Amino acid sequence: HMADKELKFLVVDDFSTMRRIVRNLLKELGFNNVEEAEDGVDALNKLQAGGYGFVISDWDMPNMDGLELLKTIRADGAMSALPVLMVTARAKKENIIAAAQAGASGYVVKPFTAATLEEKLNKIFEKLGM
Ligand SMILES: [Mn+2]
Repeated sequence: HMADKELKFLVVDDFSTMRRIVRNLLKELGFNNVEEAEDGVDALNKLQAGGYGFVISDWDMPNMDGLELLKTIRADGAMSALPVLMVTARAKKENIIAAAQAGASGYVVKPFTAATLEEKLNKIFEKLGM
C-alpha cells in the first residue's frame, strides 16, 4: 500500500460532524477513496471486507471503542500492519501511553487544524514508506 490517490481510508467516529471534518480534509489532500464507520464493530466489518490502506479513528465510541479497535487490528494476522491514526479529545498522558503501547501509528488531539492533520499523516507516510 502506497500514499497515492488510490489509497483507501476508513474514518471512524460516532459523531457525523467529526467524520465530515476528516473526510473533507482528505479530499483536500487528494484522497477521495474514503469510507466511514460509526463504531469499532462497524469498522472491523468494513475492514475484514478488505482493501483498506489507512484508518483514522476516534476513541470514545459505543459498541467497541477505538482503543479496543486498535488492539484488535494490531492482533489480527491479516491486518496487523494497518496504519491507524488516533484522533481524540483525550489528552491525559496515560491515554496517549495506552494508545502508543497498543500500536497507534500517530495521535492527534481534538480540536485540530488542517495543518496538524496533514502533518501527522505525512509523518506516518514517511515512516512507513508509503
Ligand atoms: Mn466519540
